[PDB]
Amino acid sequence: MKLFRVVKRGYYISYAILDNSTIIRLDEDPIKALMRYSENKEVLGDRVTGIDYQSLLKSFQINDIRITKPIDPPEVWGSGISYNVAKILGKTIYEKVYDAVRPEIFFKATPNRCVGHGEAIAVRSDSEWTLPEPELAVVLDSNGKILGYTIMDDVSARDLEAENPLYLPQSKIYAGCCAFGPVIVTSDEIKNPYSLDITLKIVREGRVFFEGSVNTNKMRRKIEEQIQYLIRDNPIPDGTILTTGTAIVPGRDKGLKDEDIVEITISNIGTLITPVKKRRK
Amino acid sequence: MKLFRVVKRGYYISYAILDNSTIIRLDEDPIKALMRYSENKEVLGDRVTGIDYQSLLKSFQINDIRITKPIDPPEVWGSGISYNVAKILGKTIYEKVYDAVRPEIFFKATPNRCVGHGEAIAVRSDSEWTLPEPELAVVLDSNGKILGYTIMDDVSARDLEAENPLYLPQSKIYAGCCAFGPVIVTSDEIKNPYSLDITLKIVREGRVFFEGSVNTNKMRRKIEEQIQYLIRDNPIPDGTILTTGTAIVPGRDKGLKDEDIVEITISNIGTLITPVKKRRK
Amino acid sequence: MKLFRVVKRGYYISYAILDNSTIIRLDEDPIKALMRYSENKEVLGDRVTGIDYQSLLKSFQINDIRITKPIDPPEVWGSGISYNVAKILGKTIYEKVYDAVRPEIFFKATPNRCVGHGEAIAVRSDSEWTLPEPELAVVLDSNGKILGYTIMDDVSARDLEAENPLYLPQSKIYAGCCAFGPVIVTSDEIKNPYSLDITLKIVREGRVFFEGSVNTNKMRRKIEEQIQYLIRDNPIPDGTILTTGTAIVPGRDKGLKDEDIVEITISNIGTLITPVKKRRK
Amino acid sequence: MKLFRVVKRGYYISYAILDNSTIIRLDEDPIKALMRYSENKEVLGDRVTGIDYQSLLKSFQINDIRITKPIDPPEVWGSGISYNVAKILGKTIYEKVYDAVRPEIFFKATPNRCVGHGEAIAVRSDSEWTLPEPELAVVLDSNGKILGYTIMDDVSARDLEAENPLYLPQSKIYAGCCAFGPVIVTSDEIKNPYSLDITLKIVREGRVFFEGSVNTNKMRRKIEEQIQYLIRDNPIPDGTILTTGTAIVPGRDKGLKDEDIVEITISNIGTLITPVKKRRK
Ligand SMILES: O=CCCC(=O)C(=O)O
Ligand SMILES: O=CCCC(=O)C(=O)O
Ligand SMILES: O=CCCC(=O)C(=O)O
Ligand SMILES: O=CCCC(=O)C(=O)O
Ligand SMILES: [Mg+2]
Ligand SMILES: [Mg+2]
Ligand SMILES: [Mg+2]
Ligand SMILES: [Mg+2]
Repeated sequence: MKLFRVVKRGYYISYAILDNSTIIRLDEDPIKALMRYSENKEVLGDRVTGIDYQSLLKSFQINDIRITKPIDPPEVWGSGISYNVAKILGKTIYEKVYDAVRPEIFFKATPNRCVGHGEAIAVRSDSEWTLPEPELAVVLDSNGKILGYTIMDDVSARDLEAENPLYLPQSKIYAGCCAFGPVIVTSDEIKNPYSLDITLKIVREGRVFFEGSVNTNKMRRKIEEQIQYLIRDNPIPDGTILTTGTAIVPGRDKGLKDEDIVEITISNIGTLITPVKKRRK
Repeated sequence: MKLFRVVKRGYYISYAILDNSTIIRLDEDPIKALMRYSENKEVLGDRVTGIDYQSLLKSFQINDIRITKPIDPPEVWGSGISYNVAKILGKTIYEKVYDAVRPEIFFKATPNRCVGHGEAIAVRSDSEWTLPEPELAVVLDSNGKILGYTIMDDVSARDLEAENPLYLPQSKIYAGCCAFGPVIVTSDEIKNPYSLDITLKIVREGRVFFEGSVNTNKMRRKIEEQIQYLIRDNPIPDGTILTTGTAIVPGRDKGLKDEDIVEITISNIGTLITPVKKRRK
Repeated sequence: MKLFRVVKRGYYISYAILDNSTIIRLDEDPIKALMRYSENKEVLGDRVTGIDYQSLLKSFQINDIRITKPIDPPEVWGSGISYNVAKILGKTIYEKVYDAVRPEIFFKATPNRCVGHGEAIAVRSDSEWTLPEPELAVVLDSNGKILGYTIMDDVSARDLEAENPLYLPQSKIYAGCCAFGPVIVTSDEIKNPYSLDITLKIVREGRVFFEGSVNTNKMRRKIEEQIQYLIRDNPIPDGTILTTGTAIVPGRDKGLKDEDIVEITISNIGTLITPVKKRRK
Repeated sequence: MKLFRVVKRGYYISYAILDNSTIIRLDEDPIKALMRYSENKEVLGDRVTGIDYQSLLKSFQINDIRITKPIDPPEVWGSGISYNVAKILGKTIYEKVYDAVRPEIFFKATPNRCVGHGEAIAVRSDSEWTLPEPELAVVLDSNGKILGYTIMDDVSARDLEAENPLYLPQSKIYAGCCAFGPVIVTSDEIKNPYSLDITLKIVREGRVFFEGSVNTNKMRRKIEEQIQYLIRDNPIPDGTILTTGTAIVPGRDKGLKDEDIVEITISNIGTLITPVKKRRK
């Protein structure tokens, strides 16, 4: 099942698409729905027609409905390094985390700092080099069970971070610092999570300013281990998103700018598209 | 005005004490109440008797009422360094932040990871050296206006941090990682914020295991500046707590242990007391 | 448009059927929906398939959905005589009301005393002669504007009434004293309200125990006048039902009994069917 | 305990006075509170000072608080005759009810048609002779257990009724047709319900236009019996008011008029005062 959500005259309506192109309008809250599905694959709702999922993907709105975040995730958390700066004993903090038993885990966002397909991501007013970070993300219940997968953009102000790692939070958490969607796919829609293509394109005035790709079979730090360290002594709410870290990193000249289009593709999920918007002083 | 809150048969009731020892039961939500006060000092409620604030402070419960967090703060954020590790060009990341224009700001907690007076703080199952960090904290509205002050304990797993700064989040954010109270005092209850005594005591089986004190006149990074960087491109909800960083740091042999009592005193606020509880595997 | 409602695992879902047999799942509350329609005929929802209105009519349930009252009407009111007992000066109270400027208006039910298609109506434990009263009913807004029409059964303990008119309330108001449905049709679905056939059948063990019919062109007291006296100094909530009085009255030997089936048909609306259930002592 | 309620800036606050003049602010909903009390006399709340019950009684408002209905009763029901018109076989319908096994019971009001101490009762635009009916009233739970007592004014358009008993509903049910308060007293505050004085005064421009009194020891139809017929096959919600019928009836020249003051006194309860307001066309 593939879950999405629209905003229609101030209210949400959630839908699920089945493999056979049939759309179900959801009865339940979508987080609640995902949970039921991971139990017995049962789905409460009515089959609808006249809902053009394919058009929504391309055009974002259609009459009085607009696509958006598939769920409001109570908490978003990130993983780091799963594929002239700070060093401990001539070893770089990043390569140290790469070896150590303990993976990097950071707080990414609250739901109101996230955005969805066809909404704008943001570049901090004071960031000189902000990069999108294309990542596989998992939707979790409170026991760290995987309720499904989605594309996330861990938008990061890389310049503020390289300046000092103690700025990582400021570099990671702010309005529009995070985008995800356009769907959440259920666990069975992905036979093997370590075998999917992730592809970033940046588009400047029609111009392909950056392109790059990589496969999840090149992920060192396994997802279960990331989940284990996330939840250790740390209770998470149902519907939490964990973003598993990126493997595609543009150069220092590829910083984002106002009006750019960021497009991210993951196999079996779809393509997340977000305009970029530079904030002001 | 000094605001506190109790839990009585599954429900909250908020009270305010006025300088003249008269207790008002609150009509409004306490965050909403704080906002009104910072506008015109008006307070909606009834004068109550038979509510023993002084006993509550000492004994935590009394009949069917128990003191707790004075508010549920939608977000808690921390400030760092306002008074053999990682270094950028032979300069330590901490001393670099100390000089730079940009202060350290980190995400501390969500409301359900916080606790109050007479409730237990926690030591991560996998932390070998967790220290309490006694700090002045401010309650904010969405424009970063100061609605009031309180004592906070930024409980931190210092060993996980010194191991690698990329572990700072894991070291800072977990169930019981944060305590505050026992009251929130309104802005006028503190004539000069840079002139107050902060005092930490740790108590092990009746034994004063650690004691230390310092005055806020020794704070380098001013509060307004911390607030400014917090809110920059980063929208905060009403009732957010910013904890302004600690100046009292026990040695490496002073790690917390199960059943310890942590007591923190700040002038004009009161004394926050929390048992400690080591988590398991 | 023709509105109905089902109960599915403890929750309601409202649907509307359009003349062309297409079913819309409702976005809004159905009372709210009716109001919008009487303004501009606009309907907020999604076209559904797999909802078998025609089967629901016949079989009441289907999988996990069951038909019921089309709305919860905040108030139900009745009209009387619009087509050896009590007399004022040798004139019978009923024939007096028939002549007078002022029509009879009585309080009929609250929503929890009403029932719908395929649910049981009730006969008071202490009633010896209870008759169903088949009537055209109107759904009203607070200004007494007609939002639509439906079939109502003003179930009445005629024996308690004929004994004394001061017992009329006891005779009219009790659990299961009132049934309506199976749809509410919008005002435009009925070109002329004074030109419709009403037909009562009572069914005892398969046996047609009573049958009778009449046309609304034989209604003396016009609906607008009934509405006018209802709302005079008497504010009604949105979604109130006014039942306009009956013209079909079985004899004294036709009292209802446990397990009877009451079936009522009105042109363009449909057929309301309710088992009967005698209460106990 | 004696329960009352005020309206303060758009919100309710309920209070209870104990015999010893101490006022408790209520924790619970007041209907819920009454129920608890009838179980074990336990009361959840805080003792308040600065709430001038005695002034509220006299002056209705005080600063930003105003007295009103003590509860919102989901349903109000009335009893009749418990102490040239319509006749069955030369016997008057009223004297027939007086003898019969079955008492009169009628639907009186919904909560939004009721008003309280110091609010205006209404006279129907089209009523020529409306009388107040001073009555003892009981607050009920769903099993018809008596949760307490209060004064009610069954305001009745006697002229519309005497014209035809089928107009009784129109005569009884309309905006402002019903007033009650100023308190609800708990069952133990009244040792013997059949031993209390009820006193009506009507006041026209300072002038005592009517006065009269009677004692409940002159009530024929006992309360339990009224309750029994009320609840028979007729489920009532918690907090229902049953008004037990009046024994004080002014003459045909004593019809109410705009600006009158109606004052009703019942022993151990208090004095209900309501201005009168004639409605228009
Ligand atoms: O700088 C630490 C964050 C690393 C990260 O976000 C990633 O690898 O995706
Ligand atoms: O390690 C960074 C946090 C510093 C801090 O919390 C403080 O100074 O209070
Ligand atoms: O007895 C009065 C009620 C009359 C009535 O309900 C009707 O005519 O439908
Ligand atoms: O006319 C019937 C109502 C009688 C009544 O309300 C009373 O006796 O109080
Ligand atoms: Mg990342
Ligand atoms: Mg700190
Ligand atoms: Mg009828
Ligand atoms: Mg009466």
